Order: sequence, then C-alpha cells, then structure tokens
Amino acid sequence: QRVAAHITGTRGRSNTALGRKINSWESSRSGHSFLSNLHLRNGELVIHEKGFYYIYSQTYFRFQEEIKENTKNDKQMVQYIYKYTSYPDPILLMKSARNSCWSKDAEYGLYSIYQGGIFELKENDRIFVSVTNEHLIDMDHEASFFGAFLVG
Amino acid sequence: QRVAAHITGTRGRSNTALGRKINSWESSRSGHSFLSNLHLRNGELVIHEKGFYYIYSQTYFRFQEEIKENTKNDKQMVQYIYKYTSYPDPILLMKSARNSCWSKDAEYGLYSIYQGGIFELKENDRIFVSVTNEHLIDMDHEASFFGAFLVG
Amino acid sequence: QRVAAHITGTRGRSNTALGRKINSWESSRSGHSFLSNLHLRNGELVIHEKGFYYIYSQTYFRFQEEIKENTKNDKQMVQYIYKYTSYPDPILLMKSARNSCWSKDAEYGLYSIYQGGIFELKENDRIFVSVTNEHLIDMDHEASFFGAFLVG
Amino acid sequence: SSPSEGLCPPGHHISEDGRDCISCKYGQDYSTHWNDLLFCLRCTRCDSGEVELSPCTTTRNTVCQCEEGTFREEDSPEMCRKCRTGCPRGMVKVGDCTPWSDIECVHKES
Amino acid sequence: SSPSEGLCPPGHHISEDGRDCISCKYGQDYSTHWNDLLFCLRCTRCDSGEVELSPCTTTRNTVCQCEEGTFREEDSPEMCRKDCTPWSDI
Amino acid sequence: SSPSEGLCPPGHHISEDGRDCISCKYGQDYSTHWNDLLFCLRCTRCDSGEVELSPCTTTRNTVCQCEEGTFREEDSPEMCRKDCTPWSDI
Ligand SMILES: [Zn+2]
Repeated sequence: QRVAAHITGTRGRSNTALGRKINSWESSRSGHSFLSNLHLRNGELVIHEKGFYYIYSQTYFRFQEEIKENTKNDKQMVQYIYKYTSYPDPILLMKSARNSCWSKDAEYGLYSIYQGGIFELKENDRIFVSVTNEHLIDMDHEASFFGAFLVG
Repeated sequence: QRVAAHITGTRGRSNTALGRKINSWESSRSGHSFLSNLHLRNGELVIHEKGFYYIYSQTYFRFQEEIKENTKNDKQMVQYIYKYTSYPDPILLMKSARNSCWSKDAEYGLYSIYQGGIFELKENDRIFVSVTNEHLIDMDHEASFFGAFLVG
Repeated sequence: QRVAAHITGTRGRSNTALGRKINSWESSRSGHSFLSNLHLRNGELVIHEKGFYYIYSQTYFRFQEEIKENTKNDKQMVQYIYKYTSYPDPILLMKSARNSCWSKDAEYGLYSIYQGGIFELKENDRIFVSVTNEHLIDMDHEASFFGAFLVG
Repeated sequence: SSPSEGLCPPGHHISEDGRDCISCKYGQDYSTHWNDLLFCLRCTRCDSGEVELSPCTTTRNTVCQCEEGTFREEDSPEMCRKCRTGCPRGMVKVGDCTPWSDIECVHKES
Repeated sequence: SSPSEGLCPPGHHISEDGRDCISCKYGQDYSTHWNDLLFCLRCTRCDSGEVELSPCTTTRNTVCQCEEGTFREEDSPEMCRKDCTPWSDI
Repeated sequence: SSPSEGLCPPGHHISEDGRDCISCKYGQDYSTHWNDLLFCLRCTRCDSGEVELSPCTTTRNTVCQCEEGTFREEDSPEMCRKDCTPWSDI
C-alpha cells in the first residue's frame, strides 16, 4: 500500500523543458531501485495516487577535462525537475545549479547535485529530470538517482 | 490531517541568529507551495502538532561576480535553519556552507544549497531559514524554497 | 511506533567499503538527535522493521588549507552510504563527491555534502556513512548528521 | 467567462468548483493554452543581466533576454556569459555575438 | 531543584517528570536564560585558527575569536578570512 | 539449483519465493558469496580513464585500474590523478 519509488541510473555499479531529459533510469525492481504504486514511462515517474509528494534527484557530474584553447570552459551544471500535468507544456518544479572551477589548473571535476521538495500532484501527472551537460553525467547506479514518495 | 508544507520564494517564475533571516516566502496556496496543518508567520513555519519533522530548504546563490579592488572577493555562502521553541534565543538545527571559487578568473557563480534533517518539534515552535550574502540569493520559486513534513 | 532516527556529530555546538566509516555519531538522545525503533552500534543504524527507508546524511568538509610542498593539493571530498545485509561485503547505496577549488589562491574550503534516497531494507540490515579525508570533517552537530526514516 | 468542457481558454484558469473560469492578472500570471489549472502560471521577472524584450501578458510569459555583449545557449541557460573579444589563434569569426550564441570562429580556407 | 513557575534558573534544565532543575556541567553545556529545556545547550569549541576568548560558562557559551592574523565578519562567520582586527580586514 | 538452508551459491541469487537459485548474467551481474540477494550485484563498468585487468564473470567483479601515468588512493578514489603506479604517486 506504500507509495514510493527510487530508480537509478543504469550503466552499472560503481568501482569497488530546459536541459536534456534523462530517460535512462531503471524501470524495474532491482537491488537498488523499486516502484511501489508509481511507474516509469519514458524516464518519467507516473503518479497513480493524488497527494503531496517529496520528489528528489541526485545527478553526478564527473569530468576529466582538458583546458581547450580557443574557447570558453566555464560549465553550468543544472538539474531541473519538471512535471507534466493536464496542460500542454512542462512546468518546472525545482532547479539546483553549480559552476565548474575557473582555475586554469582544473584537471577534472566532480559535482554531485541533489535537491528535493514536496509538491501536490494529481493522478496521471508525470514528473521527470532534465539536465545540462548530460555528456558529463555519471550514470552509475549509485552516482545518479531519482525518486519520490507520498507525504502527510 | 496531513501535516506538511512547501513554501517557495517569491519574485517570479524562472526563465522559460547568524546571517540574515529570509522572510519573503510565499504563504497562500498556489501551484507550487502549500501549507497543511502548519502556517507561516514572518517567514517562519509554525508547528501545530508535536512530532518528528523532516525539515529542508534550498537557497540559490547566483551572482555575476566582478573581482573588486580595495576588497577581498572570497564569499562564504551559508544557509542556516533555526528553531524558536519555549526559549529566549534561536537554536540552530542545521548549517550547510560552500565557498566561492578563488580563481581571479571567475566570472560568475551558481551555488544552489540544499539540506534536510529530522528534528523533534513542539506545538507552537517556529522554524525559519537564514543565510549569509542574502543579496546574492535568487528568489524565483523553483530556485529557493522551504518546507517540512511529519514523520512520527 | 514511529520508525525514524537522526544522529549528529559529537564535539559540540557551532560558534554562536571505500572511504573511512564514521562511528563518532551520538548514539543517545539529546536536543538534536534521537533514535526511534532503530539503534546505533559502531556508527551503524541497525534496522528493526523492514520497509523502504529514506536515508540521508550531511558531511561538512572544512579546512583552512596552505599549499603544501611535496604533494598535490587536489581533494576529492566524497561521502558514501553503505549497507551490510545478510551478505559478507558492504554494499554502497549512494555517494556524492566534490573537488576542492583548483585555484592556487584558495585560502580555504567549505563543502557541506548532503545526500539521500529511499532503499528497501530488512531487519538487522545495517547502514553507515563512510568518507574520504575524515580529518577534514567538521563534526559540530548542526554541520554533520545522519538519519533515516520509514516511508510507505 | 465559461468553462468549455471543464476546460478554460488561454489567459484564464478554472475555479475549484470547476464552475467559473477566471482571468489571470496581467503583469502577474498567465496561461497560454486551454486548461484546468486552479492557478495561472507566474510571470518571470527579468534579472539585472536581462532585458525585457516583451512583457508578461495574460497568455504569454515575459521574454527576458541577455544584455548586449552576453549570451545564453543550450548548456548554460542559467547565467549570461560574456562574448569572446576575439578568436583563438588561426580561426575566423564566422559569426558575431548574439543573445543565444557567442562569436563563431573556424580555421583559414581559401 | 524546584521550578519557579515551570521555568528553571539559568544554568539548569527541567526534568522529564517536570519536578527538578538539574544544572549544566562546566564546559559541556548551559542555559543563559530561564528555561524548560529537557537538555542544556551544548558548548561551542574553538578550532585551530581560533583562540578561546572566554570559557563556556554553565550560563554562557564559550566565545571564540580568530587567531592573530585573521578576521571574521557578518557574512563570513564560518571561517576566519586572512589595521587588521578580529572583525575586520586591514 | 536451489539454496542450502536459505542461501544460494556464488554466481547466483535467490528467487523471490525463496525456493530457487537463479544464475548471474555473465558480463552483466554477479555475486561472490553465498547469498539471498534478489538480484546479482551489477558489474562495475570500466571507464575512459581506466583499463580492464580482468572482465566480469558471474562470481568475480570487473577490475578497473588507473591508466599508465595516473593513480588512485583511499582519499581520492573518485578520479585517477596524474615511483608512480596506479595506486600511489611519485
Ligand atoms: Zn575554483
């Protein structure tokens, strides 16, 4: 009867609308993701039950950059959590942002971005995660994830 | 009977105690913030029922920084979450802090800050957020919010 | 009957497996940390009831750095949150990382790291936080904490 | 003025009783399609690095644009960046600075 | 060890049962006001780069101040940023 | 296969009704000890700054090493950084 979910970035386990919608999340039960009274459909969590939902997402920006010459290197990593209600356009719920180091000596960067919040969603609503610089995201099942659960 | 609340900054939608306390949060019901069995008073969420509460807040520090002269440009962006219980002074619950890049080459900075945690609160206790460098806070409703919910 | 818990760093108040496990949390009840239907043991919350658990933790990396001589200075501040279940090895649940500024003028660093996610856990499963550069952590209770609570 | 199929026309939103459509407040909020929203969507207020090329209306958000000399592109829609003064050595300014693009260089052909 | 109208004097805290006023150990906790806290507010501790300028009294937290050479400020009360004074740059 | 007293051998994972023991998908998942996991832990996928010393098997996990010239370390396990070897710096 619980209503919650946490689905992770596939790709494998770690070593031992603006932006671009992330559609590679898992959609099946695993040892690190589940969907209880919610389901994934094209990278979007589909709500079944109306109510207040704490929604969250973590996205790992990990790059081993090289200072490119005739170009700017400043990076804006931003994670957007959108919703699709009975209205044509996607409505932004929250965004969290970072900027890489401006040091010409930067050799690489690791920027995990997490954010979460509660929003009232109606049945059939749909929520998803979007991001800039997706070619820099590390989708290991532990680095990046997405979930939501009922509250009240 | 659900107990929870998410209230966002006001200033408009985004393009398509220590430190100063934030008191310009939405209050009323809208499509991105609500109050359920809680209420706001001077930017402070006020408890109606006693219990465990997950409390969080995102504050977005965004500035188009220019390396000054007769001054130091290093900034300490910090977000504090306090409570007012039956005691004369404010009691800190959590603090999250980041620092700006030290690179004289830095042109701008984006540092979204999120933090959450569970604390026991009593009826009529009041929780609020306060931050340093408030003149750097971006108060569009998806960038900075504040909320909490029951959990036992 | 509430199943939740929030435990902070010891050391005191603030001015008014990969990595290295953190066991110095406070196993008691205080004015900032509690344990409800769960318990700490060696710095590991031990699960009594089985179910989905939202698990979070914040770790404050603070340091007043000086560009040392015979060593590189780039820092990878990372926070891991593992679990021990009926299986010999520890299994990472989440991880979040940051890299110290690369600027040669970086006088210091403030990097609070917060992360969280829901995970299915069974009776006697155990979870703990582990981190890189533990000598750089600030265990004041408002700065570094760890907690988890049932959902459903 | 009237809900056509429990749906309201642009610029308006529906009431909680689903009986009456209500006008968004100009320069305040809007809605650019038919809908069932209990509240209209808030307008965007341009920041100090922006210019209000067009104001908020009851059926259209405000179009804020980067100031002259700054650009915002696909992987950086959060903050206007500055246009390069010149080009990397050996290229040619195949393009000039615009609100959604930085200058454009490429190498010497002939 | 008796609450004058529910509150307890500064340097103590109420009891679960709500009967006696227990005091706050030295340099470990306190209460600088008439309270009814079931616990006494833990004491702050200075860290390298900070010099204890005043004991954490059982009724007054400890006061820490930047070492010599570094200062604080209202917008940077988290770290001691390198005439100079303990609250201002040169 | 089947479990002996609630556990499945390496290279397998127990079924949901606890009656059977299903195998780890080679090159996909694994499990190196007797277990009762519902899902073979996912193999680590090597990355562009790393090399495969050994592939993934149903009981052994991939082995990724920092490339020639780069190295890792307890405190810096997230990224390979520039005598030197894959685990210590000059
Ligand atoms: Zn930097």
